[PDB]
Amino acid sequence: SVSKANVPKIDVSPLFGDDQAAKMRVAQQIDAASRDTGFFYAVNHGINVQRLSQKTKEFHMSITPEEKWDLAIRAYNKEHQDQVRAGYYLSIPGKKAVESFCYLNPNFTPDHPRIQAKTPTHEVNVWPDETKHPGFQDFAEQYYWDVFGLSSALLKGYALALGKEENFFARHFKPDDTLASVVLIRYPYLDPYPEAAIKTAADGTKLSFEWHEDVSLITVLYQSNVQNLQVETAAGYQDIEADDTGYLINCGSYMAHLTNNYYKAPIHRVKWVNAERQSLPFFVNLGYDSVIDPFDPREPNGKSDREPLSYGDYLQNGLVSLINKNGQT
Ligand SMILES: CS[C@H](O)[C@@H](OC(=O)[C@H](C[SH]=O)NC(=O)CCC[C@H](N)C(=O)O)C(=O)O
Ligand SMILES: [Fe+2]
Repeated sequence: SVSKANVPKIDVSPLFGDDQAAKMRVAQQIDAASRDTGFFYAVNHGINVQRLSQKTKEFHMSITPEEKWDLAIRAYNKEHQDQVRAGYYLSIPGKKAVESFCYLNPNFTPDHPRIQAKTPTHEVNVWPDETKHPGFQDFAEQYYWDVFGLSSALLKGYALALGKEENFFARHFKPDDTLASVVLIRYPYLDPYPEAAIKTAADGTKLSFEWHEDVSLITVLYQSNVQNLQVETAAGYQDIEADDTGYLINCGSYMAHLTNNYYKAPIHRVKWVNAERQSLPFFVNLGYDSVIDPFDPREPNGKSDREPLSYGDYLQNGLVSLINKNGQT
């Protein structure tokens, strides 16, 4: 068998308030989890995840092939050269099971200075027709802001955990400019399940998505109640229990860079499961020009031999690299 990873449940509600000592006690738990397997569940987060899941299902099960082409990113539709990030990521029956819809900051409108400048990694979201998907765009944009709020609270906990003031990350995480994304991923039930859409790990485990570190500062993930994630530890890959009431939190490789690997970006992978399920990550990305000077909380003077990296540079290069490593999703 495979052993269960230690993934503690942390009540993050104090991070929304003004009880400083309580917030430090949360920060301690985040530091412990970040130093151990790298994962925890955030509980008492305030978001209505059941409704998220229901609205997302209604979308995934009603969108049609026609709409998917019309919304498709460039990798699927050459007419959409501006859609590198945002839009529909199609399945390929018989070959590729997963499909998804990605959207960015709702404030990236046509008049946004970064959109006007055509700055990489900034795009205007694309949406289905309102009459075919009533309420969906409004729901989804509101979700963005709900999960942005949660992520800002979590960032105050990570900051305190690392010995910094609580706005150390959050001051770079701002509504007008964040590069954060929501991805609404559908993993289908298929009978028969084509083997070409199943990858095999070196240990024999059947996978839907291969080992990786996340391209994020942190990742704030809702998933259905179907076990599938595994984390590499010193003792090997361990299963992450599902919990469709909490958000699964981990660091991405920007956090690893900024902390000199004190908070590692944990390596993880997605087991193949023949189950209709959802995976709804929010990738907590900063602004394009955000730079945090790297540091090391294990060294007395806090100094690091890493060089500063702008978030936009990080992001543009990370997203390409992960496509090259593990394939276009
Ligand atoms: C449990 S790994 C993850 O949440 C999810 O996989 C992803 O979303 C992958 C790796 S991080 O998980 N991420 C990407 O493919 C990056 C999408 C980025 C997006 N297209 C953007 O432009 O921001 C899954 O397959 O269940
Ligand atoms: Fe991931």
